[PDB]
Amino acid sequence: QPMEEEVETFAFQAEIAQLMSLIINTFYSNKEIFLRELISNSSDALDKIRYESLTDPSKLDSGKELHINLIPNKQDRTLTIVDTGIGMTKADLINNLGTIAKSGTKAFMEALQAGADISMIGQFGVGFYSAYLVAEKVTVITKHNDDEQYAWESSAGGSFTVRTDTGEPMGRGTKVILHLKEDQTEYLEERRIKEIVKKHSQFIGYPITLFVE
Ligand SMILES: Oc1cc(O)c(-c2noc3ccc(NCCN4CCOCC4)cc23)cc1Cl
Repeated sequence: QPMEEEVETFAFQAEIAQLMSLIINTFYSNKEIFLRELISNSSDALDKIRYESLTDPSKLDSGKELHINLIPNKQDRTLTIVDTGIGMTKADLINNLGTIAKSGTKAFMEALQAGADISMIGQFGVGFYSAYLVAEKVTVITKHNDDEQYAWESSAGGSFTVRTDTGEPMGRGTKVILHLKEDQTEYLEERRIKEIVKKHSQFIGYPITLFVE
């Protein structure tokens, strides 16, 4: 006592910050697509660890099952999406969630200006930010082989934090925790989640399981 935790704060690239502002404040009526985008990202992460394991089977020693889990929680108002994909290193987190999306978010924002639909966000490689359609804050917990477990967090205030996660180890993969907006709690309902998964992610090549109490 006490334990000491160092936290690093980073600014988003200007265009990523602009897109996050647009997304978190839009009145877009087809917000359910956020789940499709996150599940698609998880599928890609699972494809990556599968690819590595083609050459080195020991890459799955940290977790043999390749799947996606959905966990709603009405008591803390969160929807969690967990995958056992490749996971991210600290640099992956800092770069892929705060800097590398600048180009894509710019191309997407120009597309929106030209009449494109928000549902096309995934084609620009920045679908992760669609989480802010329904969430006021997002927490990302990730674990990559040969690296420590990290926690990323942002409330779309122009910055994000990264720190070493002291919580329960994940083995390998990524956990996206959506802290839902007060008027978006419908996404915590078992029936609504099933409907959205069937409608937009039925053909995902990894098992998607919905955990309920
Ligand atoms: O929602 C997520 C779920 C994930 O598994 C990962 C993830 N785990 O390991 C990963 C390793 C690399 C990357 N790349 C970030 C850029 N995106 C573009 C769209 O396809 C997915 C990758 C993501 C993840 C990231 C997010 Cl944002």
